[PDB]
Amino acid sequence: QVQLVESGGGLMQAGGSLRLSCAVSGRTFSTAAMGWFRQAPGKEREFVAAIRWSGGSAYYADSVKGRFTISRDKAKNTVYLQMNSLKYEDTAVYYCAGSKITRSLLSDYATWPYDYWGQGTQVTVSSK
Amino acid sequence: SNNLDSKVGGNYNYLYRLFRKSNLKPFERDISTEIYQAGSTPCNGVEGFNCYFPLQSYGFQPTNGVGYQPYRVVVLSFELLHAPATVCGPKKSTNLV
Repeated sequence: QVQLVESGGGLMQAGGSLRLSCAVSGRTFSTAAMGWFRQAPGKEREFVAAIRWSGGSAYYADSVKGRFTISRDKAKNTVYLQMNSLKYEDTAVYYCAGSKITRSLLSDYATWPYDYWGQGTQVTVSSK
Repeated sequence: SNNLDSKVGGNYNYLYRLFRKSNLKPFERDISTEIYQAGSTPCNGVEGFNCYFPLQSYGFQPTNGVGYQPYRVVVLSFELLHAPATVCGPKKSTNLV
């Protein structure tokens, strides 16, 4: 019923420019919020960026602040993550997600679970 | 309805429209989720400058002002149409003379 279709990313040099998409079909996230996660090998899935859909306020983790940017389109039903100023540590499998709960604090969306998950797309950052 | 519609931190589940192309007629209902083009460049479903989503979520907190706290409103519309009357009061009828 609800499908989150991801695209973009891949292998490139350090500091490269990417913009990951996650097409949303069959549902709107107006009152809830959408978020991004990445999962590196041997680690837990970690928060990156979550946004309120209706309001457009953004919330970022300290590992991505000033380097990653989240944006959304409501009619296209797509969320973006502008991936600028990459580092080596950013290599992971990136997961787009959307929540079913309207949390008063956009900060609660960094830990509260999301009931829709995407397929996952690899992003790899290379050397010289 | 502050007690029911207000939760710790505020409820945002209820939306209201901010922009529309024209004045609504009486008893006219629009529920489209189109991007509103407040400018000259057509949005074509693309948000940005002069392309906002027409709806805005309410902020309903228990500590909000009384004028900001949520209210439940019902509007009863009365009509005398081309038919026998159907909705009648609790009045007791009597025999005819």
